[PDB]
Amino acid sequence: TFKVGDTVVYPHHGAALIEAIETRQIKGVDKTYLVLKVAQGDLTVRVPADNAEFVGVRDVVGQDGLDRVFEVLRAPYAEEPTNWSRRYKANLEKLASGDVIKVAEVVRDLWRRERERGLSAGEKRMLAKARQILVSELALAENTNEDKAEALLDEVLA
Amino acid sequence: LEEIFEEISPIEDFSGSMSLTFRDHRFEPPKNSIDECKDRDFTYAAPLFVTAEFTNNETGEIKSQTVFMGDFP
Amino acid sequence: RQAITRAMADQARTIRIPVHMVEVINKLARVQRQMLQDLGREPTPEELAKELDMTPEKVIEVQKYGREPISLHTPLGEDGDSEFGDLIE
Amino acid sequence: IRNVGELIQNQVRTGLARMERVVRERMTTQDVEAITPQTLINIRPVVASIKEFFGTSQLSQFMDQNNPLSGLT
Repeated sequence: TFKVGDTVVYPHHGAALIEAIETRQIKGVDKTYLVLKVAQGDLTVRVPADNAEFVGVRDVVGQDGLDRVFEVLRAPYAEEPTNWSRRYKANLEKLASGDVIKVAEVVRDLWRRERERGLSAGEKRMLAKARQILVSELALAENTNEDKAEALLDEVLA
Repeated sequence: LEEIFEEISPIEDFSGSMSLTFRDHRFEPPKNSIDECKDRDFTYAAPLFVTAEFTNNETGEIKSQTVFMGDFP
Repeated sequence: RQAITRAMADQARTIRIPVHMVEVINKLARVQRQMLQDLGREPTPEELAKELDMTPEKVIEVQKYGREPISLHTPLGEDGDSEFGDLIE
Repeated sequence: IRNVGELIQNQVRTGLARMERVVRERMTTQDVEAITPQTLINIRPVVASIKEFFGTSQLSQFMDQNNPLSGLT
């Protein structure tokens, strides 16, 4: 399932590359740890392969992902509750869910809201974080350059 | 400083889930010389880093990272 | 939380600050702390002005308004009788 | 005698204890899988304690430079 040198998407950190497989022993049990890293925060993540699906790791989605996130990005008739508190409570939950379709919907609706009137400066931090993690997810999926990854999305979100 | 970093043991919450460990401390050369600090109303200090790793037992997930602890005079 | 932070805005400071100015100054303080822990250095006021979408003059005015008075009865040192209030004309 | 190393170590210990209280309060009101070592710890108490030691303290004294003998003394 998991090999060396491959790219894996980790929640709240985006795409990452695996360095090696670690065989550290805990209580006399040889767990199959794997170590991975990103270029954003300069951190190393060690996850055993047995509970990898439980913690929420996920591989690189092929050609079946960009088309579905584009068609849910272009999906009209999206509505939000009138009170901003319910939508505010929903969006970070959708971000923490880690689904690509959910984060694409959140960034599309939020970008539309910022375009129409302009929300605030506080929400700019989370829009920026979501755009960063989404462009990092799509950058290593299509194997494109990061500047090309952020450039290609500029003509499709309108 | 290694004694005082190792004095802070990896702590546990009420469930005993998390732990954070400050393994190694290190220093970088100061960005301002001593005459620069004396002339331009600064404090002669060097940045202090420590390598902190975050380990969760339930997920088996380790987050090793370097955090800047301040300009130590 | 609403009532506690409202009373903190209206009662904690001796020179009273309106609630909108209190939330402005504490938002500026928290984003400045976030930039300090990210960049590892004191952020320049211009970068804070762009990231807060406000003018730099507004930013320095906010930093000016975010102070705390010092008591007139603070002793200078070894002598207890010589007060801070007796050094100012 | 508490030398300079032990005094600054005690001040750093007070700052780190305040940081540990802050991080405990942070982790009691934070969800797992959203915690990063760059985030849950705050270096503000440590730098505040160090700066409050080096100024307005009876031990960190303004050095007198009347002559080399006064400096050594």
